[PDB]
Amino acid sequence: RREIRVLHLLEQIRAYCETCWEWQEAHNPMPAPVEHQICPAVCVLMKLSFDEEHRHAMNELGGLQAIAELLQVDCEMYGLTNDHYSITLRRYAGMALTNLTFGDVANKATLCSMKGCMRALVAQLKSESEDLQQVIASVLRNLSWRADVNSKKTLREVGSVKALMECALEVKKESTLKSVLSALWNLSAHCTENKADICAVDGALAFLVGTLTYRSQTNTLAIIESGGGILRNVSSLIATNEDHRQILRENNCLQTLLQHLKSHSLTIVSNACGTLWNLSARNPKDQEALWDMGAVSMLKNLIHSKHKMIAMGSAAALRNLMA
Amino acid sequence: SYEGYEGYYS
Repeated sequence: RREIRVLHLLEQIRAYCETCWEWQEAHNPMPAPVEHQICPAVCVLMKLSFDEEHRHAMNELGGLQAIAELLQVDCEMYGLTNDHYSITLRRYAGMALTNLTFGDVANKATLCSMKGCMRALVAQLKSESEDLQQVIASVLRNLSWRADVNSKKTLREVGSVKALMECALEVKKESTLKSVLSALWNLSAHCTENKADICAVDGALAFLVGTLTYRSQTNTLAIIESGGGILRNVSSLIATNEDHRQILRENNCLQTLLQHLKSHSLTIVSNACGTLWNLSARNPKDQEALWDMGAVSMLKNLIHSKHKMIAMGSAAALRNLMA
Repeated sequence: SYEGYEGYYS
């Protein structure tokens, strides 16, 4: 039976966590995960989380909570270890949390309500393991997509935004950057504080502008779309900040945004329209540059787009130039 | 002015 199999595995990691918490109570030695064949149990649980029916059995047996607790406790016990076994364990746990959070309202809220785990998740963004960083950003991505108000507050309070922005300036692999930026894309929409935090990170704006012309030799637009989506979101705050505007000017942001108007990707066009909406508002200097770069002609043919953001964004930008 | 996406992948 699926259910007995899932129960077995869940009981295994609960009993291990119980051991770990008992050790923690002590201000009698430290338990070891290898000793309890914990990584294999998580591994199977991870594999099974790709299957809908097994996911369902997990949800009936509080699987999410159990896997989250394990991740939390291993993070608290060993910190930012480079040990292969504990990193593996954390990866598999995170992959399973990702699978169980996707599209699941109740699971997302449950995970965010687990404060200690949320703190552990965020701390893992400073792990030297890019694979682990990728997985954690995947969890944060799901938790931040269409979240309820309390979850949005929690995600902000545990320092997700600054940790993700710093992580983005640092990561070496395109695959890691992709999920880091995806999560930032979601989070940057949530509140104005998140936007300020992104803009506050030294070099963040230059970096974001750089993603607009990212040389994706993996033949995708993922980085352009994500980086530019973050930029669109924080652009509303950039608009009110002369120094930040200047950083954009120094990296030819406006010029590039105009070329994104010609992109075949509706996501890209949509992002650029939103960004131009904000940057073309109440700034003679940038309005003037936009006029001189031929923005009007590029924007007028987008006002009838079927995509609401492109239509409104381009129309609003056009009106900002015409006023 | 909106979010990106969610997913299953690893």
